[PDB]
This record gives sequence, structure tokens and C-alpha cells, in this order.
Amino acid sequence: ARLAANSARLLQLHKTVPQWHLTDGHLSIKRKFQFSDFNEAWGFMSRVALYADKVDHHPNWYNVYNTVDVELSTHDAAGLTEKDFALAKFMDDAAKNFE
Amino acid sequence: LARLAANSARLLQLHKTVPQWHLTDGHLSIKRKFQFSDFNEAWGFMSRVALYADKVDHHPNWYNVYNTVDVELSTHDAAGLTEKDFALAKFMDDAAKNFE
Amino acid sequence: LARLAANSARLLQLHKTVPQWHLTDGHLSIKRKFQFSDFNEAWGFMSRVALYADKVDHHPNWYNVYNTVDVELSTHDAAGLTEKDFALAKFMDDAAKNFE
Amino acid sequence: ARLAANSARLLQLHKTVPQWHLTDGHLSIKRKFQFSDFNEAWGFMSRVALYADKVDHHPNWYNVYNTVDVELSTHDAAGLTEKDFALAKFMDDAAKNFE
Ligand SMILES: C[C@H](O)[C@H](O)C1CNC2=NC(N)=NC(=O)C2=N1
Ligand SMILES: C[C@H](O)[C@H](O)C1CNC2=NC(N)=NC(=O)C2=N1
Ligand SMILES: C[C@H](O)[C@H](O)C1CNC2=NC(N)=NC(=O)C2=N1
Ligand SMILES: C[C@H](O)[C@H](O)C1CNC2=NC(N)=NC(=O)C2=N1
Repeated sequence: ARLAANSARLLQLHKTVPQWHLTDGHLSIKRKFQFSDFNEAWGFMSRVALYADKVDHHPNWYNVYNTVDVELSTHDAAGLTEKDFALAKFMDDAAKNFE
Repeated sequence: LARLAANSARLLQLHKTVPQWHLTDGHLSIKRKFQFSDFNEAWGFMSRVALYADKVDHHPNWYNVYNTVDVELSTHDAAGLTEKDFALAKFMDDAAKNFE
Repeated sequence: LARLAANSARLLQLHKTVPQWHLTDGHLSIKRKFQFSDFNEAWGFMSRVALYADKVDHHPNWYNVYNTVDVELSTHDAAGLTEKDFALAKFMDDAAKNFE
Repeated sequence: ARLAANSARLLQLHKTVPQWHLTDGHLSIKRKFQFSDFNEAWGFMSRVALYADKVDHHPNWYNVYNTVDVELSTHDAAGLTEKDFALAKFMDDAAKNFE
């Protein structure tokens, strides 16, 4: 179950994915990725897809062209869990390759 | 190419070909929401739409959660609908048919 | 898991479920060659197989040219066929069905 | 039509994609990509896919796990053309992100 706002464990995880913003009573984390074209954006998403289905944890993301806008939270626990941070972390790494 | 006009005859004609889609409001764009069994399908779906989109250089605004993919289409440089939006819409429906 | 043995009863039974596939030679692996209209389909196809493969951690050897995707499956750490190879094979056939 | 072996134009293109080997009477170019896992390999392939269908020119590639083994040539001209080099180049760039 579901990580608590300003919680010790929470802030400790959020340390490792600093570029992501917390909602709005710590119920989720958002971040907005920007890549050079759609081709890059897709390459990105593609890796995230493979990982997501693997660990059975999925993003809510909104792609337009080179933008990919993500908001993450554990549905089944109605807020943040460990899973959301492992995802955000993966995304951050995957996206780093494009810098 | 030239920005199509609301309830225009051209427009309504194309729309007839892609009936599952709702027009905004008015008639600035077209929405539809796909539902597949799982993520795996949804992605198989999106994957093909990706290929087509980069080909014809015209891209969706879609929002994916799990097995649902929620699209809204319109030519940005046209600030409304044009031919390309319906070209897309149709692919997309065909692509999505295979999962029925 | 345990390396399945040639013409073994277990083996033949699974194979019955995935009949379009040819066994090597002998019976170290299983081959099949998919043909779709275009590349776009083939990729839609591969895309889903990708998702599944990284999930179940068991991966194909496939060779893609355009609209044909040519697979050969076998558990490497087992140096022959095992359950996983047939799990795959079946997905793959289902995945590929949607394009008929 | 179809670039000629040791041709001036040929060697000049091949300069820009040095890591690729020439066949065997300059009929095509091969190269073997190696990534950390399949997840990376797919991210790679995914970008190459998008470009390929766009420029209507496709690879012959053979993926196993983290390996992707490519051989490129213009089918319709039975040998190398410009197209093969634009592809190889794209691949090289796409793959560079993983170093
Ligand atoms: C229960 C549900 O049908 C699936 O197993 C998924 C999809 N992946 C998921 N992703 C997220 N973020 N929360 C979930 O509860 C979740 N469960
Ligand atoms: C003109 C522009 O900079 C790019 O070529 C793009 C990106 N892809 C596009 N996608 C959509 N939907 N409309 C466009 O006008 C468009 N043009
Ligand atoms: C044990 C090994 O290092 C990895 O976990 C992998 C890579 N994926 C694999 N794929 C296949 N086909 N057989 C394996 O044994 C396998 N194991
Ligand atoms: C003629 C053919 O059906 C397609 O238009 C393709 C696929 N892409 C291609 N790729 C390569 N390498 N050579 C081709 O001739 C080619 N043509």
C-alpha cells in the first residue's frame, strides 16, 4: 500500500528523480519530456513500453510530436508507491541518452 | 494545406468515412477513444499508428493509460481540421479493427 | 528449466498447439516464417512480440526483411527446446492472426 | 541505379559510416550492433523502424537478445545506393545514444 505525503520514504525516493514534480497532496508525480523530433520521442516511449509491461506498471502519458507528458501513480493503491519511482527512474535514464 | 470549414460539405463527406469519431466544438478537431484488452494490444496498435504518422508527417495527440488510447486529431499549422486528420483517423480505425 | 527431448511425448503434445511451425534437426528448435502485407504490419506484429518477450524474459531469433519476419526459437541456457519456446510460438501465432 | 565497387562516390559515402564492413564485391554493407540488453536493442530498432518506413528503405536485420545484425543494400537496384548510406548513418546515430 500507499506511500504517505512528505513521508520519509517518499522524499528519500524522490531524491533520485529530482526533475519530477509532486502533485497536489503527494498523490502522484508529473514530468514533461522534450525530444528533438517525434522519432526520438518514440524511441523513448518504446523503451518505456517494454519495461512497463514487464513490471506490470503503466504510465499515464500524453504524446504530441516531440513532447511526452507523464503523470505516474499506483492506481490500485490510489497514490504513490515504490513502483512509481522505479518507473520514473527508468524513464529518466532512457531519456538521458537523447542529451 | 487549406484549413477545412465547420459543417462544410467536404468535411461532412470525409467524416462519413470515419463515423466512430466525435467532432469538437466546432469543428476544430476530431476525438475517439480506443479500448483494447490489455496494454500489449494497445501498444501493438500505437506502434503501427507511429509508423504511419512519421511517414505522412502528421501526428496524433493521444493519451494512453494501460489498454485505452484516447486520440484527438487536427492539423496544427492549419489550426483546425484538414484532409490529413481524416487520412489518419481512417488508418487508425483499420489498425484497430484487427483487434476485433 | 529442463531441456525437452526429441520426439518426446511432452514435446509432440505442445507442438500439436502450434502446428504451423517446423522442428529442426533434431528437435533442437522450431522455425516459422511470417508474411504480412507490408512492413507496417510486420512491425505492429514484432512490436507486440517484443512486449511479451521482455515480459517472460525469453527472446526470439528473428530476421526481418520488409514484410516477412523469420523466426527460430529455443531456450539458449537449455541448448534445445523447452516450455517457454512453445509459450512464445503460441503468442506469436495469435498476434499474427489479427492480420488475417 | 546502382553505385559501383570502389567507386569514388561510394568510398566517399563509406567514409561517413566507417564502422560498417563492405561485402564481397561491394554489393552491400554489414554491421553488428551490441547493446546492453534487449530493452536497449529494441529502443534502437524502434527508431530505425520509424525512419525506414518513412524513407521507404528497409534493413535486413537479425536480432537476438541484445545483438542486432544488419546487412544493407538496395534490392531494386541489386547493390549499394545512396539510400543504404543514409540508413547506415541513421542507425549509427541512433546507436550512439547507448554509449
Ligand atoms: C490491475 C490492472 O488491470 C493491471 O494489472 C495494472 C496495469 N498496470 C498498472 N499501472 C499502475 N500505475 N497502477 C496499477 O494498478 C496497474 N495495474
Ligand atoms: C511544420 C512542422 O514544423 C512539422 O513538419 C510538423 C510536425 N508534424 C505535424 N503534425 C501535425 N498534426 N500538424 C502539423 O502541421 C505537423 N507539422
Ligand atoms: C540467463 C540469461 O543471461 C538471460 O536472463 C536470458 C536472456 N533471455 C533469454 N532468451 C532465451 N531465448 N533463452 C534464455 O535462456 C534467456 N536468458
Ligand atoms: C518495392 C518494395 O515493395 C518496397 O517499396 C521496398 C521496401 N523498402 C526497400 N528497401 C530496400 N533496401 N530496397 C528496396 O528496393 C525497397 N523497396
